[PDB]
Amino acid sequence: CSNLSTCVLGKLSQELHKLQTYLATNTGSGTP
Repeated sequence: CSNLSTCVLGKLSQELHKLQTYLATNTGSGTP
């Protein structure tokens, strides 16, 4: 990672990806 800010932005991207995965999983299998 280039700096502390981009390292945090990378981690936040992975946290955002986790919530997106949760939404997709819950709609595709977690509820139906």
